[PDB]
Amino acid sequence: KLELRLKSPVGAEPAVYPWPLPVYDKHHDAAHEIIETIRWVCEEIPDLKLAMIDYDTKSFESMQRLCDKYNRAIDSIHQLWKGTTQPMKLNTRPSTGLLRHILQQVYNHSVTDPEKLNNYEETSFDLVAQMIDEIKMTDDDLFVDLGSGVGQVVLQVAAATNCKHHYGVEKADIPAKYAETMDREFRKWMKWYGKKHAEYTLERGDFLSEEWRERIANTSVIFVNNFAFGPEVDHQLKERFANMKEGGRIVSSKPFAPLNFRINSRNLSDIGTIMRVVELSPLKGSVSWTGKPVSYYLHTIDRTILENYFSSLKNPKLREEQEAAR
Ligand SMILES: CC(C)(C)c1ccc(NC(=O)NCCCNC[C@H]2O[C@@H](n3cc(Br)c4c(N)ncnc43)[C@H](O)[C@@H]2O)cc1
Repeated sequence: KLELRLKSPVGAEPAVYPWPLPVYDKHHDAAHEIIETIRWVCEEIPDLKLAMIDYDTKSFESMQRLCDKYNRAIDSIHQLWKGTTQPMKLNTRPSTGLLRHILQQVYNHSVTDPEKLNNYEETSFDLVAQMIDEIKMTDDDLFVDLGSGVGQVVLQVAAATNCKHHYGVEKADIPAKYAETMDREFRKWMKWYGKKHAEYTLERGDFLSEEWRERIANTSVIFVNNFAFGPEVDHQLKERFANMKEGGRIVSSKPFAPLNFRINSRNLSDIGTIMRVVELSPLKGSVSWTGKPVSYYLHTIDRTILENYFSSLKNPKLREEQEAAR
């Protein structure tokens, strides 16, 4: 019963892999997960990087010597920390690079049968990462991913921000089931690397439900991957966003209002009367399954647009101009 073990850099239980090393899917396997874990612990601790592809992933002896050599170096770093050298700060957030590794790792150990999940169908990782940098978030914020799937986006944002809470809501059974495991695997692996995350919850639910009406209303940052949603769903979401508070934000893959919205007597009731909508800077090189470069849209709840329209109706000069155009 042959095995490979990697020690945690902060003394959690070791990662143990059987030999021969499992394959996770067409592009991922345990051997590369091991190599990349070592790579990433080395980025996490430069003394280790100091001490550390001429390796044969199909040879037990070659892979055992890699793991033994990492494990020795870890022991020696733990000794160094007992001395005068300061240990690695705990309670930090993972870098974007490490987080990407962690999420792949969590996925590798959580979604055993990809196929079961495919029948409900991560360049998104980079897009979300850009959004985390642009959309400033604080501990006043509540975050939701509407239609969260197996939960990856919620995990990523929770690892990276100070929002008071992060939620994902998913209706379908397969993805909700896998999210429970993703959650367990995520907490285990974040502990393994010694890294912190903000609070989060993954839930089974319908975000168009009556419970979610009030919850949407109290959320300050919503992400929603709506490009492929149909008009009735989008229409129903527009109605839930109408109760959001001023400064609330929605980031989506298809805008919920025209980018050039001109308020007038016929469109007074439209969601565009209460939000600024902008097309966000796209990430060079990122392209959708449609071939085009990706785009995403930021909506900010701003009721001063509506206020100014009403004020303008009181001004006979402005009222005439408006009336003459339309
Ligand atoms: C814009 C940026 C780039 C920032 C951005 C990038 C990514 C994200 N977020 C994600 O990709 N999340 C995971 C994949 C999308 N989820 C599809 C899931 O929706 C579920 N769903 C549908 C209804 Br309709 C639905 C519902 N009514 N109630 C609950 N779940 C629902 C459906 O069962 C699928 O499992 C958000 C923003």
